Amino acid sequence: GQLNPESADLRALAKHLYDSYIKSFPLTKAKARAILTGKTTDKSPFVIYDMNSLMMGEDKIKFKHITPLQEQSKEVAIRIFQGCQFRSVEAVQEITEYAKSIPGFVNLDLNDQVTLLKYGVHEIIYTMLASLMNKDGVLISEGQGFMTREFLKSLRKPFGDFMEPKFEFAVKFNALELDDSDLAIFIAVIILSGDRPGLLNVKPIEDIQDNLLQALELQLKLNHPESSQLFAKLLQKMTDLRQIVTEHVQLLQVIKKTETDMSLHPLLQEIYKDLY
Ligand SMILES: CN(CCOc1ccc(C[C@H](Nc2ccccc2C(=O)c2ccccc2)C(=O)O)cc1)c1ccccn1
Ligand code: NA
Ligand code: NA
Ligand code: NA
Repeated sequence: GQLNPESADLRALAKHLYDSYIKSFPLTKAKARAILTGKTTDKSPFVIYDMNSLMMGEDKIKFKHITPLQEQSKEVAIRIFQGCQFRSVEAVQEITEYAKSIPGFVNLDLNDQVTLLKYGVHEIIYTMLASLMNKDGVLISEGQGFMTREFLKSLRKPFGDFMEPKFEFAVKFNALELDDSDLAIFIAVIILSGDRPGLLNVKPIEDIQDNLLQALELQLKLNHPESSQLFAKLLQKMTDLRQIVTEHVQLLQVIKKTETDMSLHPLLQEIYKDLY
C-alpha cells in the first residue's frame, strides 16, 4: 500500500460521498450513538415502552384519525403502522437525493436509475435503521422518541413480527462498528448493484461499483486497524439485507389479506409493484 494518485482519488471519492451523506440524512449514526450512550446532545427522546407511554407520547408518531370502537390492541398497531409508513416515505426521498451525488449515477439511463433505486431503497433503509438501534430499541422522529424492542414485539399478531428481524440484523451489524464515513460508501455500493432485475446497461453500473468497492476497501483499511476481513464481512451483510426485504414483503402481504382500513402509501406501492 502506497499513497499515490490512485489512492488519493479513492480518498477524494470517499469524502465526496461522506459530504453528500451528511447533507442528505439529518440524523447521522454519530449523532444517534451520542444520544443512545447518554452523551450530551440537543435531544432527549421520549421513551415509548408500553401502550400507556405510547398514548402519552402520541406527538412523536404521525398517524391519521383514530378509528373509534376499535379494540385498543388494534388501534395501537395501526398508529405504529402509519408512523412507520410516513418515515419510510420520508426515508426514500433522502436516499434518492443522496444517489444523485454518486459520481456517474445521473449519467446512467433513467430506466436503470429507477431500477437501481427501486431495489436499493429498502436495503439502505434497513442498513441505516441499525444506526438508530441498540438492543433496547430504536430512535424515532429524528431522535425525538425511542421505541423499545419488546414493545414493538408485543403488538397484536402479526404486527409484532415486523421489527424483530431488523433488530436481530442490527445487533450483529452494529458489532462491525462502522461509522458514517464507512456507511456513505457502503450504501453507494448497494445502490450500484449490477444484478438487479431488468437493467439495460449493466457494464457502466458495474464499472462505477468497481470504483466504489476500491474506495470502500481502502476506507475500511484506514479506518479499522486490526479488524480482520471486515470488507468481506460487510459484503456478506448485503445478502442478509435482501432476505430482510423478502421477509418484510411477505409480512406486508398478510396484512393486505388480513386487514382492510390500512392501505399503503402510493410511493411504497410504486416500489413494491413488481418487486421480484
Ligand atoms: C420503528 N420505527 C422506525 C422506522 O422503522 C422503519 C421500519 C421499516 C421501514 C420499511 C417500511 N415499513 C413499513 C411500511 C409501511 C407500514 C409499516 C411498515 C413497517 O415496517 C411496520 C409494520 C408493522 C409494524 C411496525 C412497522 C416499508 O415497507 O417501506 C421503515 C422504517 C418507527 C415506529 C413508529 C414510528 C416511526 N418509526
Ligand atoms: Na438469505
Ligand atoms: Na438472501
Ligand atoms: Na406489496
